[PDB]
Amino acid sequence: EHLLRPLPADKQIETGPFLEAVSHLPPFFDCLGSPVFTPIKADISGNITKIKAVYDTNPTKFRTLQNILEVEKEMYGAEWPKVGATLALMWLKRGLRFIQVFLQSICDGERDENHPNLIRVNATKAYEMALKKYHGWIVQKIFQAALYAAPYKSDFLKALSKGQNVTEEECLEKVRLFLVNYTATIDVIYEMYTRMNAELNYKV
Ligand SMILES: CCCCCCCCCC(=O)O
Ligand SMILES: [Cl-]
Repeated sequence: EHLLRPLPADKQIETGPFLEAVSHLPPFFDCLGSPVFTPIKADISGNITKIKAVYDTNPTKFRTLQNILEVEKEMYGAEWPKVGATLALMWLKRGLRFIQVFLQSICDGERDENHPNLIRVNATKAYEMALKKYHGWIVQKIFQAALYAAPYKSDFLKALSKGQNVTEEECLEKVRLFLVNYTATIDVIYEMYTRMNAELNYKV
């Protein structure tokens, strides 16, 4: 189904299942009609790959996301957290949060009444909340190009319903369900980065 696992009480997110779940997200970018999204997809997919690579060297040692941060802090010393899977996940979480905010905004019925069949307001909001603070104007220009090329809302919701024979209402209900464990998970990852002093503010 690709619903994320429920958050456990102890909030320790298992790495493997996490990676398996988020790996289903990049394919949704393909359904969009442009190479102009390939930068945002590639980034998320690239960071997933980096984390999986570290995890696969020792799944036991890296069983949870917290384990990754703990182990790599120990391993890399003062270079940490600008290293390894910690750094990849630092960026991944921002792309995941973008998706979260974008989907939640759409589900919540946020829109520009002048352009109700566009998703520019939702993408902008998501971009400003998740990614913009971490991008210089070169990269922001790359992201605007994807904004202006965003699909129509109706076409976007069609792309998500490629399951199928589903109204836009029903589609949105499925998205709201996905958002529950997804949001919780991303929030927990953010909370972890802050707690572990793993968050960096440098721009790319
Ligand atoms: C019900 C699961 C829906 C998952 C949708 C992921 C959408 C990616 C967002 C985007 O392409 O800009
Ligand atoms: Cl419109």
